[PDB]
Amino acid sequence: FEAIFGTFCNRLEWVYFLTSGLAAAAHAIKFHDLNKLTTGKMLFHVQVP
Amino acid sequence: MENWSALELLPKVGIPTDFLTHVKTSAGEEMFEALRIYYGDDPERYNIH
Amino acid sequence: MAAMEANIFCTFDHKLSIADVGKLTKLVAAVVPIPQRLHLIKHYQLGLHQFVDHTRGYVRLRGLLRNMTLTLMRRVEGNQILLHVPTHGLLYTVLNTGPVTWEKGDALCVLPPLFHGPLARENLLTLGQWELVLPWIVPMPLALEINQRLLIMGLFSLDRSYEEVKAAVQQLQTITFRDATFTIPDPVIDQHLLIDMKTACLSMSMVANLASELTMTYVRKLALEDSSMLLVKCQELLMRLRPQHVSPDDEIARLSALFVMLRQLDDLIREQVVFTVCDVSPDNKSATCIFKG
Amino acid sequence: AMEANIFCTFDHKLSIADVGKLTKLVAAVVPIPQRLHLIKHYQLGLHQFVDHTRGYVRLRGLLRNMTLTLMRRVEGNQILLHVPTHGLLYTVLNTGPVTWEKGDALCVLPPLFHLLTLGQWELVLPWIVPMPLALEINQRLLIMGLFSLDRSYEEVKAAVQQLQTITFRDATFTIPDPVIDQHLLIDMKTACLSMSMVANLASELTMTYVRKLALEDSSMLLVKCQELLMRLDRVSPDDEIARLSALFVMLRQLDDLIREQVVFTVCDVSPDNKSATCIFKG
Amino acid sequence: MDARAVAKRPRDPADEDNELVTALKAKREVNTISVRYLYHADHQALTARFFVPEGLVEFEAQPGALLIRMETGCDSPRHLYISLYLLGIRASNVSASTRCLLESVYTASAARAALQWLDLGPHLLHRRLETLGCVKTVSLGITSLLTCVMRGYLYNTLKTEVFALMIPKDMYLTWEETRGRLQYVYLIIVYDYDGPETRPGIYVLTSSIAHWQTLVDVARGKFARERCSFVNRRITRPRQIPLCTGVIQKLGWCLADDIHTSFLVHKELKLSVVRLDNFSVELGDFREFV
Repeated sequence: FEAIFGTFCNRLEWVYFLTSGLAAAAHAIKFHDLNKLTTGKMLFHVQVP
Repeated sequence: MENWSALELLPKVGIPTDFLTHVKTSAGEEMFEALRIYYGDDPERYNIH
Repeated sequence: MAAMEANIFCTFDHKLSIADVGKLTKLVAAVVPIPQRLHLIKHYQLGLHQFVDHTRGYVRLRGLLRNMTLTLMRRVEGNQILLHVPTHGLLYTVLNTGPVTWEKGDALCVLPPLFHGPLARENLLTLGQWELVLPWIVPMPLALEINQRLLIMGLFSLDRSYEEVKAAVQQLQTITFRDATFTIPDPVIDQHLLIDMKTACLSMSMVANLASELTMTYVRKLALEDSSMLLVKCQELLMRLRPQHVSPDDEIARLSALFVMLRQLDDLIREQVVFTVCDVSPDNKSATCIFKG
Repeated sequence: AMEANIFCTFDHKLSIADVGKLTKLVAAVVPIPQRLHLIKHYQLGLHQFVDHTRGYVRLRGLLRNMTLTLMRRVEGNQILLHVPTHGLLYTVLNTGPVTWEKGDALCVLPPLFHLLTLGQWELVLPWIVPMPLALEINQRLLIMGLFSLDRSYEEVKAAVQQLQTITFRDATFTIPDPVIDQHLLIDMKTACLSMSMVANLASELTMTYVRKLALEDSSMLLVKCQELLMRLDRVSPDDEIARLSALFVMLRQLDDLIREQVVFTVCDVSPDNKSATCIFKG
Repeated sequence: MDARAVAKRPRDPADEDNELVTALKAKREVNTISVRYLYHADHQALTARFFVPEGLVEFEAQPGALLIRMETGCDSPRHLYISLYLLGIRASNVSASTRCLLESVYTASAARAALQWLDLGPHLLHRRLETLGCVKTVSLGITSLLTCVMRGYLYNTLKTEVFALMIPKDMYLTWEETRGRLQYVYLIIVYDYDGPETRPGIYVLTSSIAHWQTLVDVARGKFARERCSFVNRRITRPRQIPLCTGVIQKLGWCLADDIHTSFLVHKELKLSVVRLDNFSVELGDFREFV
């Protein structure tokens, strides 16, 4: 005999970005024109207490 | 330098022009203040940043 | 690994203004040197700014520029540069940046830039102590003249003063190729120039030896009978002052080795054809080209 | 899916026998002065280039930079030229005077020995020839140009008689003489004058420059070189600048003869030896 | 002419029907030949058939070897097809044990006839030989049949086996331990200008340098003994005119992550070889350097 007792693949742990809890630190938004933006700036304005 | 990524990309009004000579000679001695003479299908309009 | 990919995406890691991208979209279909050939390279390797040593040795930079990869620029969008790698013999256009005029039917060569100063006002992407300096694309007569003049300066700088070599520097640096002036930025004596001088002097002695009788005295024979403007222009650059034996089966091998030696001499200044323009644009800014890389 | 086909029109009435003559020249090479789209026959080949007082070398210098097209099809009032690209493979006719084999490297040459003819036009096509015969022709023609001034003697006529013929496999072929009426053409005069000038400057300046370099001699090679030059041999510096620039300009006026770029390499020839298959190379 | 034709997607050159299929279906016949997928249609390996005698087909049943042709001055064979392994006898770089081994395998008439033809004229090898490329198939009758590859890759038909070029270990030559990402491979033939031992040095260089001036500049500095031997034979024997102290030519390029070692087996006579798996052939002519 040269008995083969079965062939075995490898199913991965299917990781998605939102099922992983690290995306709790992330605000994830799609943007279909992202290579057309250059610098995403925000502004602020605080009057002092 | 003027924003030449806008004038050949927007809807423009039509105008029956009144040229003094052929236009390549009129660009030769600065009847226009600024200038731009592209020749082929230039990709300056094919990008927006 | 994967093979040489057709696309190299250059990503600017800095923040950018609007006017710098306005200059960047003007520089499509231009040439760049790339040393890495990855898929998603940064902007540090892009251009020749990684090679500016504190000597800026022009023969050293000239030897280093041919070792890099010439690549074309396409698709200037927001923080993406699609670098199209070249292939053997296809047809796609270019865009020059130097003020060197072009004509039709001639070849082209890659070269480090000339008269490098802000009086020329290169508007070449000033950000973060990094200026994207581009290699000049020059035709073959200007490239041959600058290589032969650099080799003349290298060979001439032996056993002479520190004032007569300066008198030769102030005389030789002016080039007037096609009604335009170009000086030589900071030419220094170097070891690469020294070994090229060594090979040149060895080849000069080999043509001095392998020349036969008639192959040397032909101009002296011609000066007795014919008289032209070329002969009076060259004979007063030579010295001032009936074949005895002749054997054509010897002269055939003499010239067979002589062409090999003259090839070995002239290959040191006629570097490599990298572009052969078929036709140009009339404003002399772009040109349709053959044999990228 | 049409390819790059330059439309070459004609400007003359042709008979049916004229087209029957021209349709035998399908897979042949044609030099074209500019990669155009629509062209007449006056810019088709070499008869536009042929000068009475200029010769072989000046034709060859205007032959290094020509788009070597083919003739894919001929039809009513037009020809379909086919520009080749480097990488593909094409059929080339054996229109040269010398046959080929399997594996040779082929290049271009002007037709030394002598088709459509008109009143002012004669259609002429360049020779396609393997590389060793090309180098043999170059070294024959330069030496035969070097025997121009001393032509009057009785031995050198037999010497140029020996030099006039070449030998390939079953090709006992001979060339025309570059000198006509005992005075050289200005083309070959420049070609020989460049060689004599580079030899006469190499035998003059190399000794001074190698003895200048001998103090910085850091190899076991330059000393044997200067010993060789010393065994052979038994002013203001602007003259030296002028002499070195003269040396390099007479080298620059010579590169049409020092080499030849390989254009075609055969892959298999046709039986009865009239055409072959060649990968084009730059 | 109109906007639809330039606005259409490009026609799939494979998924459109073949010329035989569009000839058949327009007239609706049938033939015993299965047609609908032609072989070799998606090929770029530019092949060329070659006829060889039995004496030069040893070490060639295993695919991948340089089919370098030669010419003899005698008119009946105008060319012949030497293998690179058969050139090892005239190679001075081949060690004596390896030379004594590979002389014990080419003991037919054609191999030693070529060996006598190589060292007979007044020329060197660079104007005697001519490079073609790599062999991938063999018919193996008595008069065999070889299909070289001038330009392209080295693959079996239906693309299922990337063939590999082997070179013997005594001709392999690399010059830096830090091998580049992409590297090219050139064919160096140097000459030691000894009187009796004018048998050349054969080398297959694998370097990252693609330029020609910076390759011959670092090639002068690695054969300076043979360069000085050229000048030495030039000075001790004058009025003899030698030329082409070394010659190089571009053979191709590999990927540098699969250049490995192996051993050829031919009638149980093993031989350690340097193996180049994803080889490409892009020929260049025999250039020289002094």
